[PDB]
Amino acid sequence: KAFHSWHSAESELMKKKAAQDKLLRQGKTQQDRLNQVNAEVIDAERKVHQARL
Amino acid sequence: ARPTFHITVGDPHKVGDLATSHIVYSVRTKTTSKAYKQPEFEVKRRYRDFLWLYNTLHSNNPGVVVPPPPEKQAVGRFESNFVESRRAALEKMLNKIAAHPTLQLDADLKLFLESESFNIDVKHKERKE
Repeated sequence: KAFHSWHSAESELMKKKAAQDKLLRQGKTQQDRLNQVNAEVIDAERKVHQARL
Repeated sequence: ARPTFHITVGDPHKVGDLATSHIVYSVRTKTTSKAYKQPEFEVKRRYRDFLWLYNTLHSNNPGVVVPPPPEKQAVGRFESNFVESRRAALEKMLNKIAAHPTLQLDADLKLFLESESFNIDVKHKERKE
């Protein structure tokens, strides 16, 4: 499970990140959702890191 | 640089009658300021953008001043003079703010003066939204 959780932190992380990218490469980008999504991305990366560590 | 920001507000693309119509000015920033990207940019702002903007300056600067706006039509008509007042009002507002390093630092304002698309789309873009 710890592993599991960990990856879960990642898989999600990736999603938020991906979303960011999408807004970004919508081209126009709501910088609003970009920021929100990004905030979550960095946390998620951390989550990945932590659960893993 | 901060006071050494050079501003001409010209080009009174005064959108013709509507009884509320809004003059769009070149805002040429010729700026040696390193608080302004472009050594020259011209944007073509309309009254509404500025007022907001002015408010933005108000908003980003928590007590940290925001002098008077572009001129009010609250007594103004749409007179060349009035619009001039607006032009001036901005010029002034802008002038000062530029010679205040902080209000001159509003990023919206950099983008605003240094990009024509109005305050608005700049303002989304800046909070990454």
